[PDB]
Amino acid sequence: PIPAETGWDSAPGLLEGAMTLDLTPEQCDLGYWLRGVAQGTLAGRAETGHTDAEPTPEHMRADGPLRDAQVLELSCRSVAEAQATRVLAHYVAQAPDIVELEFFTTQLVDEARHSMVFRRHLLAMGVPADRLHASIAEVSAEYRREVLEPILDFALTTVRDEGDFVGGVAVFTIIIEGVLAPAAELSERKWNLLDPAAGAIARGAAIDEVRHLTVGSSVVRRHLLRRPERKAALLDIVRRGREIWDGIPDRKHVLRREELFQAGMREHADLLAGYEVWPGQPLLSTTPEQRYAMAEQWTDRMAAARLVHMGLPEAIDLLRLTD
Ligand SMILES: [Fe+3]
Ligand SMILES: [Fe+3]
Repeated sequence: PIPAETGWDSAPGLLEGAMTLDLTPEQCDLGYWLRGVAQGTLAGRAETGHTDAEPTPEHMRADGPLRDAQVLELSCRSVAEAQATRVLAHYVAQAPDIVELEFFTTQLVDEARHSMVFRRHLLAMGVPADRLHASIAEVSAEYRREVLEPILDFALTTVRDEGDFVGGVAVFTIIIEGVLAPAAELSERKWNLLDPAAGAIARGAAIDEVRHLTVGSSVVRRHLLRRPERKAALLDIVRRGREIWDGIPDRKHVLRREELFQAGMREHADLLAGYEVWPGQPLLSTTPEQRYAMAEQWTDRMAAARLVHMGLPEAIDLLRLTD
């Protein structure tokens, strides 16, 4: 009996699961993760995230804008997930008790796995093994400096330097993953047909992320119930997260890879045809600006549900993106 929310076929989508499920760290202990994720979600997918029935097509190995789009995105994601692993190590170190120790251990290994399958897809796309880590660093350097390091510094300052465990979980789950998971859902929808291996990689990570998002919400929710006087402190953390994001040139980087993806779609439009990136919307008929704005809309929709569940509805207006 593998749980329904971890099953490769039975698991909800990312936004769907994060907005509807209630998972607690108590429920998602290490035994749950070993049986349900390592032996469940990842059965037959341990080394690369995907099976042989889900190829890296030759058009993803051939030089061109579609490959350039995936190389840019997965170089950035692989670095982001590796740095997140290092930051999450402090959440394990300072976990208040065994229940959080176990859950954030599982999330730490999840993020390290995400980093691994993203970098291994770069190899499957013909990045030379002896150039892998240096090309990853070259391609992602501007993104790491301008986007990744500011938000992970915020999490690190909050958990390590200030010793605020639930404050740091609020940072990681509201300001980081809450903000970035909708682009991950969009990534899976964009790539499912053009790069089946990458679609399947994204799918497994999204199932993990349902758990990360719902459990992080539970941690914040339970803290706020036990210590209602801490609401003000949580809201100021959220306010500072918004200010940090406002100084980050996120749109510039997203549109860079969406313009590459757009030129790549042009070369494989026969394959896409009527494929819909979301209901009633063929992927071919979207622009970079339109996919960016839809990811922001998804961010707002998920944030309204999650912040309500956490008891921080006052944070919704602070974080609203669609203006
Ligand atoms: Fe991840
Ligand atoms: Fe995650």
